[PDB]
Parts: sequence; C-alpha cells; structure tokens
Amino acid sequence: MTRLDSVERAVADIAAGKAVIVIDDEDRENEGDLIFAAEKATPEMVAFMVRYTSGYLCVPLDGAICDRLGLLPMYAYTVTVDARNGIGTGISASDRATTMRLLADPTSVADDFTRPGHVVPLRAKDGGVLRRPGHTEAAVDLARMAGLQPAGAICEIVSQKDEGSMAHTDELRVFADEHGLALITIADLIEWRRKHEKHIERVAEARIPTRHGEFRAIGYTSIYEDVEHVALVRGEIAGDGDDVLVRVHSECLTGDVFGSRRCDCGPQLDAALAMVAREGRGVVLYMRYGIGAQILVDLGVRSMRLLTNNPDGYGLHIIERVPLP
Amino acid sequence: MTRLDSVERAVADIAAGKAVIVIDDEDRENEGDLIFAAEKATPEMVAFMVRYTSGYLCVPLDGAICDRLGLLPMYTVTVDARNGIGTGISASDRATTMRLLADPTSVADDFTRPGHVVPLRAKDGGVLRRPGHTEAAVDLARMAGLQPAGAICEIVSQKDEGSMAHTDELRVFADEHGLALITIADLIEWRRKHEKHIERVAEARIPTRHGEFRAIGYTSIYEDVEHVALVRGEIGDDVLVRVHSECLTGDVFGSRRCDCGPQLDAALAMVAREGRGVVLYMRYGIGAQILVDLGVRSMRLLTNNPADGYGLHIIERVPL
Ligand SMILES: [Zn+2]
Ligand SMILES: [Zn+2]
Repeated sequence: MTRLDSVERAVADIAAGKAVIVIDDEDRENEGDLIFAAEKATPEMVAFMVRYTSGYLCVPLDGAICDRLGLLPMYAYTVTVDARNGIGTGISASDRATTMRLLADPTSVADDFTRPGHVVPLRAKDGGVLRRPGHTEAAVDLARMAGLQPAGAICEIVSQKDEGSMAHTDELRVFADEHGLALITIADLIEWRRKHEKHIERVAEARIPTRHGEFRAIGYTSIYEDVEHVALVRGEIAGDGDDVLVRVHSECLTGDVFGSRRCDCGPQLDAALAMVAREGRGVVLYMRYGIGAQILVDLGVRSMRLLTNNPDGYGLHIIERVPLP
Repeated sequence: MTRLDSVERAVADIAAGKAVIVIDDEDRENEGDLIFAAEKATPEMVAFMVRYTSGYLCVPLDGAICDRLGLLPMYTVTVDARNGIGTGISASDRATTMRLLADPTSVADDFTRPGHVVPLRAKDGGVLRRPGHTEAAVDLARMAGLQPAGAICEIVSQKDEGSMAHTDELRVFADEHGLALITIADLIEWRRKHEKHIERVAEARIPTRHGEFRAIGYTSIYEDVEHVALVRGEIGDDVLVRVHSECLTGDVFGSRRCDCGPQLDAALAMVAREGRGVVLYMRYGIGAQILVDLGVRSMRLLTNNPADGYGLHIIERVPL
C-alpha cells in the first residue's frame, strides 16, 4: 500500500535546511512529526511548522548539548526555554526560531536562555534510533547524518480532512506530496543506519590449531550489544575478495558445545570448518538481521557463496547457495 | 575458634550510626576493615577511624551513585567536597566529603578532584557477586535502610606495629571498643537466605554423546548471561561437581592451544559413568548459588587446583 521516500532524500533535505515528515513504520494509524534541523530554523520555516502542526514545538537534543546547557540532566512539569537575548515575547516564529538556533549552536551556555519559554527541549538517547525508536531520536539522527549539529526541531501535523484529530499515515502521504516534503519511517531509518554505518570493531586476533588446520580467529564487537562474535578465517581473502566461500553459523549451545543429538547444529559447524579448510580459503562466522554482513565487508569479502541448506544493501554478492553434508 | 557477632547485629549497628569490623572468614590470618555508613560520617566517627586505621579513607559506592556523580566509569581517583570544608584532611572535612557522596541530591559539581577520599565502585549485587570488603560496605549500608554508600579503612595492629591487625587482635579490638565483628562469609549467607538472587530461566532434556542430561538455565538478577547446568540422576551429599568456564576457542572450535574442549567432554563422561553429578557451564559466586539451588550440600570437586559461606563442603578433589 504505502510508498515512502528514501533516507538518502531525508538526509539531503535536512542538510539543505528543508523539513521532512517522520512516521514510525508503515502502519496506517501512525501520527507524524514534521522535522527540521534546529540550526536551520528560520522565521519562514517555523511559521510553516506552526501553520500545519499542533504548535507545541519541541527541540530534540543530543545528551552532550543537554549537559552543556544544564538541561534534562541524566539524573512534574514540562521544562521549557526561551532565548534570553535577541527576542520579544518569545512566541512568534522569529523568537521561536532564534531559540531553536541558539539551542543548536555549540557556543551557547546555560544563561543564554530563560526558563520558562515556549520551546520544549527533549533528550535523545545516546546512539539514536538504534537504541530507542522515537521521533526525538530520529530528529537528532537526521541532523547529525546531514553533517549538522545533533539538534532537531519537531511538532506533530494536524489533520485537515478530520479537524479534530492528528494526521494519520495516508493523509501525511498527500501532505508530503502537496508540499514537496519527504515522508520516511523510523523503520527505514534504523535499517539505513545499519547498512551504511560501521558498528563493529576488532577486539582480538589469534591463530587457532584445530583438526581442520589453522584458522585466523578475529574477534568482533558491536557498539550496540555486549558480545564478541568471532570470524574464523582461512588463507588470504583480499588481493581478490571475490568468490569467497562463507558459512554464517549462529551459536547453538546445546548443539555446538554439548554435542546435542536432537539438533544438527554441532555437526554442521564441524562440516563447514572441514569444507572451508579443504578449499584452503574461506570464512566461518560464529554469530552469538546481519551484523555478520558488516564483518564480512570488514574482512574484504566482495562476492561470496553461502554454505547453507535453506534456499542485501551491503555490497555483498551472493553467488550460489550450497549445501552442508 | 573465634567468636563472631551476627549479621543482624552488624546491620542494626550500621543503622544506629555505629561502625563494625569485617573480615572474610574465621581464618586467623585475615585482615579487617572498619566500616560505617557514609551518611553517618561525623567528626567523632571519622576521627575514631583515622585513629585506628591506616588513615587511607575509602568510600565504597553503589554503581548508581558513581555514574550519578561521574566517578569511575566502566593515578588513583580521589575527591573532596567543593564547599564547606577547609584543606580536606581533617576529620570534620573528611566527614563532610563522606556525607556528601552519600547524599542523593549531590551532583558532580559538588566535588573537587583531587581530594583526600578514595571513592570505590562496588560490583552490582554486592557480596553475592564479589566477596570483597568494598561490597560488604554498601551491602550493610543498604541492609540498614540507608544510602548504599559506606566508608572503610583497614585496622592497624597495635601489638605488632609494623603490621596490619589480624583476626585474633581484631576480636580483641572489637571487645575493647564494643563493636561487632562479622565475616563476608556470614554476610553472604544472611543475604542468600534472605533475598531473591538467582532464577531458573529454562529446563530441557539434553541428549549428549554420553547419554542424557537434564539441562537447566540459571540467570543472576544482577547480570544478564545465562549459565547452563547439566545434571545426571537425583541430587544431597557426595556429588561429583565440575565447574567449567566457557572457552569459545576450545569448547566450540576445538582449539588445541587450549585443552578446554576435551576437558568438558571428560567431565560429562565421568559424571555419566556414575549415575549422579553436576557439570556447570559458566558464561565461584554465581557458581555456588546454582549448586545450592540444585540441592548440593557436599561435593567431590573436579579440578586441578588446591585451596566460602554458602552451603557447600568440598569432600575431596578429583583430577582429569
Ligand atoms: Zn541446534
Ligand atoms: Zn581454553
């Protein structure tokens, strides 16, 4: 049913000081936030935002920015702020724009603002949508992904067909069309970040003697999980990188460790190792979606052939799916 | 032997604003920390501590206070109160730094590095996760119903002055000053018999190469890894126990710079040759906790290594 603009558009529009619309995913009942980068707030833009939204304007901020300004500290009423200098009553699109710009600017300090005001700063979790799939996080992410300050400006879009309510997905689609805006999902943003940012790093490297010969064992960690995955590497991979034999084997405790007979997992790792070792060149990934994909590209794999019995945007070429004995 | 006070007494003593003395166990060779609750730090109390300890004052903290103040994330870090103290060394001043680390409303900007107080970060779970004097301090503080922040320092020997006081003297010292002397072992036991601390996550009937085992997933409420327990027969005296540390290289990939693989196998088999036994796969604080939950009172331990406060008694030690 629903068609979405790409993340590549959203970043570029954000970078150009234009606004985008963000929904969580494809579900038709979703409300949408209109979003621009706080440091791109002009009177024209804020006035546009105020026109079509609830008018309860928010400024999603990076933890680092929050702490510099003594705001929303990591450890009931809503905290609001107004720029202390350069504004009038603090409610017009200009004043609100000045406030947003000020929050974004890396030089500004606590007493450059007065509490209360007409702008709601919000605290985005460290690491963006990957750690918390909220509109707040998407706003800081988009700003940062566009090479700007990790400061965004958001407010929800009211409906026009049903006066009483907030716009849902289908109406946001035409709103986005009519006004030349991108409409994107947090879902699409999450997985774009997963496919275009390196979240892995090498921790350890050892060469291990086995029954199947020596394997180069490289340990990898994820910046977004507390686990070492290990890739076992035979021979030279890059210079080349093509036609690499690969097995991706997700960890099975009962199977791999205890030799459980009611699963073929254990036998399969061993067979994969054997096969790779016979070919004198390959990769058996021991995994504990594909973070494994990023490991492969880090290993200099360009084109591969997967070892598997069951018949992506990473620059990995699947050539032939091939059985384990 | 050597008389020990109850934990029940130690906790009430902490709550009252008094101090206690803590050792590991009944062993004559042990050194002892003097401990009170950080929030209960007075000039009188700190002065008492400075008098009889090495004067190297430490404040064990709950990881939450550590993060909250930005000290010791995961050179010796020291700290002093920013306001309301003089040079820092005096009992009054040092008492103030202790009190202010213990307070929930104090912030990073309330303190100055460097200072005259060593803040220590206790492991999550206190003594049930690490049997240290540092963990003992927050545990007592918390059990007393106060902020999880304590203060410790070791007691210098009065009899042999170049040295730190050992068990004998520590009891004498407690008697002298009307303080409670307790062991970490006795602290562990109070806790584990009083608190939820370990859970069963799953059970299954793992059919191995050496017959059939009953596989049981244990988790600690302080860490989110799941250890597996492989049990044969009914468990609870004289059981053959092997506690095996995960070794990915060796257990899984059959590395040969390692020998861990053929070890786990040998254990499973040896336990199988007998109708009875436990093989723990750990991914031994939590280890012990699991064994008592299985219902082990005594055990023959499979290890190649000599030298508690849980239920367990090591009957013998068996190799290979
Ligand atoms: Zn399996
Ligand atoms: Zn090993």
